[PDB]
Amino acid sequence: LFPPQWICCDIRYLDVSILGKFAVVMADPPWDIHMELPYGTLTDDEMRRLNIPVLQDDGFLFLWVTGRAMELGRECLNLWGYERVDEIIWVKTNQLQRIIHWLNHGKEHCLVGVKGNPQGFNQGLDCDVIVAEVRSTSHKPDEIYGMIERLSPGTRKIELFGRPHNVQPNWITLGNQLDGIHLLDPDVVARFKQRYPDGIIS
Amino acid sequence: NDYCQHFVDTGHRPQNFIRDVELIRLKDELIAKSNTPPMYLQADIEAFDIRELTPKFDVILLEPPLEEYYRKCWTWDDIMKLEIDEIAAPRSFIFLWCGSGEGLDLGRVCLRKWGYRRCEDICWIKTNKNNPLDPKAVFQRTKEHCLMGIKGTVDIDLIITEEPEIGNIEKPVEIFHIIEHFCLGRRRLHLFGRDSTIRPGWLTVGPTLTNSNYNAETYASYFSAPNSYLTGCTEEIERL
Ligand SMILES: Nc1ncnc2c1ncn2[C@@H]1O[C@H](CNCCNc2ncnc3c2ncn3[C@@H]2O[C@@H](CO)[C@@H](O)[C@H]2O)[C@@H](O)[C@H]1O
Ligand SMILES: [Mg+2]
Repeated sequence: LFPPQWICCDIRYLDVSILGKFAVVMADPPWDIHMELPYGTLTDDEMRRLNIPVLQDDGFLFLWVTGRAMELGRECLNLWGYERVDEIIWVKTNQLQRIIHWLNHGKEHCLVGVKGNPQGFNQGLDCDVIVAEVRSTSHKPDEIYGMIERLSPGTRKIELFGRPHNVQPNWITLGNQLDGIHLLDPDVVARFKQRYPDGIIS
Repeated sequence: NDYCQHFVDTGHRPQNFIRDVELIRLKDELIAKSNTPPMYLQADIEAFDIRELTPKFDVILLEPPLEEYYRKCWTWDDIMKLEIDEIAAPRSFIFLWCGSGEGLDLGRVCLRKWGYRRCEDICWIKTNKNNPLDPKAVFQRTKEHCLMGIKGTVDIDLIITEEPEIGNIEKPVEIFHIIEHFCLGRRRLHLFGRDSTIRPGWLTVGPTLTNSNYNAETYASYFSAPNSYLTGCTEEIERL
């Protein structure tokens, strides 16, 4: 069911097996980098224990990383059964196309992992650099969804740790700052009602 | 404006539309004064005992000829068997050119294998304003990564230049400016440099060098007291 769908939940406890299989997985996880943090974070073990492996048979993972999560993200990516085959760089500009410990950071990284053998994807249409303006804090650019749609048009996709602005057609967004549960795909709706007759994750 | 869409339409890479490419020039001048004379040595590094390279270095810049630069090549197998930890100073830094493929993973193993942790990921973004694939590639690769590692206790992490002509494997000389502006020490080693990369303040060692002038004793003499701990960014120490 093409229109946006989402599930407010704690992704640690949600039984993601009810959601089926996706051509693309994207995540912008709340990595525990050594800081106070304006939001809540996931420990390295919770990140490792996420049940990503059930979400795909053949397809691509997009995984935002920063700081020491450039290494931890690679660990998670490999533990979950993916091979890192590409790495997208978003160059952060202002409205005038100028770029915003040892060096100042003009960019954020997005690891691209493959699992299985995806077939019928349009590999090579886009290039691995995004130039796009910063929006709110920890707000990734919209251009990633068009890149992902040209790569795998019309397939089901799932985003983890998304926020309300992340909800898109063809995507199921999970996150704990979404508003409630909006589900339209009848297969998903059925399995959700079965797993959660009273509509609560614990 | 969606520059990803635009590249799909026109072939102009999104980085083609980045603009803007007191004074840090006194700093460049202090760097230039404290620079040791250029020293260089032809060495076939596979067959070489790098322990002969002394003293131990404050900075190592490592630029192995990857097969992927050509479309003797060094595989990551060969690279991670280099005994870099035997010539690095207990507190020191490495800058490792990793390419854009498996090098982004195997280069991190190398850094860890030699005792470093990565503190920066410097990206060389290549524009194609003048001319608008690996089987596993999902996207067109338009950049290379130079990983920065540290061991022991003004600039941005992006270099933007036009894609060099096919067959040209040189890396942007801007990498030297970034390194030297960090003021990390004066023993600087460039492994797999060339005649065209030789540069004041650096020891260059590579197989294609046509001449050598390296002498370990002469080289160590540049850092004997009172100069042992200079950062490379300060005034020289006065003599007689
Ligand atoms: N067990 C879990 N299960 C499911 N989702 C989880 C989760 N544990 C964390 N999440 C959710 O994963 C998302 C992680 N996204 C990474 C991007 N980073 C930011 N995310 C959100 N707000 C931010 C961010 N950076 C600055 N802010 C500012 O602070 C806020 C409050 O002050 C707000 O006002 C912003 O403006 C996030 O939604 C988490 O809640
Ligand atoms: Mg050894």
